[PDB]
Amino acid sequence: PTSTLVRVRKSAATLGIAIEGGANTRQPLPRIVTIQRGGSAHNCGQLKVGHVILEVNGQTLRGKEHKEAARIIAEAFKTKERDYIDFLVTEFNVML
Amino acid sequence: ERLTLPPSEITLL
Repeated sequence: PTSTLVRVRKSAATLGIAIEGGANTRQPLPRIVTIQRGGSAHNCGQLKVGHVILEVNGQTLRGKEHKEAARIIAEAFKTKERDYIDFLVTEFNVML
Repeated sequence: ERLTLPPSEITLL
């Protein structure tokens, strides 16, 4: 498949990802540059450095500036509504 | 690796 739905359960106190990209850059969708060992993202074993995030809990990140997309992810981790985050990701490069 | 160039932001989450 082009994309894969990855559920990241909040199994640790931290999420542990670093992202680049967004509408205001040459990487239109946010891309994972780092995965910290011990965080919820590394704990799920399904997220990878280079993964491009298309959606967060069904919300598209297309058109969102870097800081808006980062804020969407930060709020998905802090919310008490659910104890996980659903990331729709792709291993393919996304340049437009 | 980074695909964006230095001026472009990185956010730690």
